[PDB]
Amino acid sequence: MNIFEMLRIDQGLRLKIYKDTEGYYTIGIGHLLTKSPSLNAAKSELDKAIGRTNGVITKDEAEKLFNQDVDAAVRGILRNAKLKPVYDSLDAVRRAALINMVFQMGETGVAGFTNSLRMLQQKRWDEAAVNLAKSRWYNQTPNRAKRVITTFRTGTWDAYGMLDVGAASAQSIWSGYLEIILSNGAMDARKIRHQQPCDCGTLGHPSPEFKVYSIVLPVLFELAPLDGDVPEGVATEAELAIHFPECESLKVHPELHVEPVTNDRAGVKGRSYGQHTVYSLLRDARVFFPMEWATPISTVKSMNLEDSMLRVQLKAFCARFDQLVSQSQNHSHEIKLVKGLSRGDVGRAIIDAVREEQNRLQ
Amino acid sequence: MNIFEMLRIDQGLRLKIYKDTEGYYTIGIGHLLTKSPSLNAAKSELDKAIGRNTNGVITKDEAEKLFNQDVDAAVRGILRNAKLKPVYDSLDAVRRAALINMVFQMGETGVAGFTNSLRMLQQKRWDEAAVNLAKSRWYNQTPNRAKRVITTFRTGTWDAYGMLDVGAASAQSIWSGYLEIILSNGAMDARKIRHQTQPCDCGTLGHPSPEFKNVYGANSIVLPVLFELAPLDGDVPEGVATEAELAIHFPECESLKVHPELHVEPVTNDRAGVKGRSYGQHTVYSLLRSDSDDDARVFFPMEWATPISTVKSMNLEDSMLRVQLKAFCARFDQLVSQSQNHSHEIKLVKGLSRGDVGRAIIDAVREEQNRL
Ligand SMILES: Nc1nc(=O)c2ncn([C@@H]3O[C@@H]4COP(=O)(O)O[C@H]5[C@@H](O)[C@H](n6cnc7c(N)ncnc76)O[C@@H]5COP(=O)(O)O[C@@H]3[C@@H]4O)c2[nH]1
Repeated sequence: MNIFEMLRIDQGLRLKIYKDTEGYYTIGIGHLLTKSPSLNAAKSELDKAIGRTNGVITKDEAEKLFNQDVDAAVRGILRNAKLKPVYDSLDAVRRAALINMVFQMGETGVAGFTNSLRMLQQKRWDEAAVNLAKSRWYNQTPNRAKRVITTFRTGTWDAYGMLDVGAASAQSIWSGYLEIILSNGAMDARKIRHQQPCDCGTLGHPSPEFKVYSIVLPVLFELAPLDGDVPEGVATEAELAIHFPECESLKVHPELHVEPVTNDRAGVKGRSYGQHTVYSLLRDARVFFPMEWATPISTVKSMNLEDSMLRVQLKAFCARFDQLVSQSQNHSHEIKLVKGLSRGDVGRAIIDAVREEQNRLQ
Repeated sequence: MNIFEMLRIDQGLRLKIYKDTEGYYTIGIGHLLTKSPSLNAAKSELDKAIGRNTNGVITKDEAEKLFNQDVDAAVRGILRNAKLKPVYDSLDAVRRAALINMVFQMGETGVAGFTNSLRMLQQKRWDEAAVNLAKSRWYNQTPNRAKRVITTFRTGTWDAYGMLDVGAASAQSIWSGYLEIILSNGAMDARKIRHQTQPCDCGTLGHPSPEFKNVYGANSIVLPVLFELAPLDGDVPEGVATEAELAIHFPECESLKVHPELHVEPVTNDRAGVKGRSYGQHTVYSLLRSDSDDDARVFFPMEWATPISTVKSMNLEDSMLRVQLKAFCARFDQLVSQSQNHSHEIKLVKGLSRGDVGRAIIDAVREEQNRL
């Protein structure tokens, strides 16, 4: 990964205007806008900052805004006599770890770590990591401090997972659900149903009678917002924009669904698995596909984890989910995980995801 | 907890006679019966220990009676040992169990080898001793058990034997993702009983209709409680039990019967972009009603807690799975108990093994009859 992923995990990312801890309007990864109590005043600074917003900005814009902050923070480091020698000595990864401290505490704050910085400069990682864990910075935010400290000691991104909650949930959804339905048959073999009776065909080849409504995609889209912002329930067309931001032509078809897979498990006869609602996008001909949200994400959110820990586990969830997908045999391109930093980012990620699945078939 | 749960996690517990690493017949928590290769000799030796006709199958309270007999004998040998008596006497109750844990694993002569580590414990240098113990071969050979025993020495608490544990995530999984969803429709007693091939005015769990009592008995009673079975070793049966296979699924659950034709109505809900996902259609089980010694029965809905089966598929080390599943029951009971309107609608049946669950089910169902 990179320094951007590091701070999104440790600090978080917001693509809507929010009030920070002291109440001042901020965007992206902790980018201060104004000390004015006028929501419009901050928006005016935001509009000129990107040159476009209505208070909402995109992912690659927030990463463009982040790099502007990164260079300015590095600029101040070179202007600070206590932080210049250590930065010059550090390697690429450990430079990001020091930059994280400046983003959290300010250049004046990081300069206070006189003893800890000298141990880093003399490449005494174990010695420095023990001293950093004794500070007030560690006591205030130990989850973030542990990962930044672990980054200094080892120089790797390893802190950012066999017994992780996120990887266990990715293991939970694959073995306890997706593997069951995939064992039944192929995705193109899965029958399409109307809530009417229709011989509506299958996902791979929709029947000519179905073509009332065009192509249908035999791909299960599993949506994973990396901030855990999953909408509850299923959206009606009125609420569709609330559930799925920035999906231009998206529509929801409650009356159509993919047939569920019946299983016997844990003392339950005919447990229903993998019943999907069919959604469409503009291809006025449209593209129908079955998609659903990654349901462990909603449950892990209910555990009330610390915000950075929730982002850490969801990051492990997607990392292992893709790995299990890569090792999948005889089920090539049937499961696609749509990853987004926020719920809105998923909406834009859905559009390209469906386009790339069309191109492989067409 | 206590020393019994500590060793039950670290070593495991068996209620059937088994051969240990060296081939000797054993019961409970590493309790040697005989060095004879004759299974009958071991069964007779077990009978003399318990004062019963066991045939090799033992209960929890019997295995804990045998465990404390090993504990006292192990403490006695320690007090007879000049290298271990000063350190044992200085330690507190919890840290004493940790020292007893090492004796159970490697023997008094083995534990006596830790000359440097034991002296740090005697003069209360916890952090220093925990670092020195982690340098031994005992740590490299058995790292999961050594880590928990070392943490017990360092902190003097049972915290190592079960905040974001894998077991608690699965316990949150079943509560937030299933049980809470089903209960959001209404109370458990309001849930209707359904027949497979017919329409039956069968009533609800809280109020069984007169037609239901016509088919299954005029003294039949139905409990509006969902019994969630939790085997603490992860032994969950595959699939659903048939009438013939009932004994395999539920060992030593006396008079148990299964009614495939009866089921609790499923709850349809909207989740994760799914319209009307079907939830909680349960199989109805019955037991003979000890209330009135008759043929009248007690009907209840029962199923296994399937995250236990899911957690097993992650291929954890035996002791690590026991730690996580114990955390699962701790978080599952905590979530159920703290509910403000669903406290006695869900009852979690905990057992040390699958056989232990079979006897635990009866106690659970009898306990619900008296409450209602
Ligand atoms: N999109 C989707 N469609 C499904 O049909 C489905 N079924 C399961 N899952 C998810 O895969 C994983 C399988 O784990 P498990 O079954 O052990 O725990 C489940 C199980 O203990 C219980 N549960 C939920 N739904 C059912 C059900 N229909 N039958 C029996 N038990 C259920 O509650 C737990 C959490 O369910 P979800 O939190 O919604 O997510 C599960 C889970 O993350 C599904 N995901």
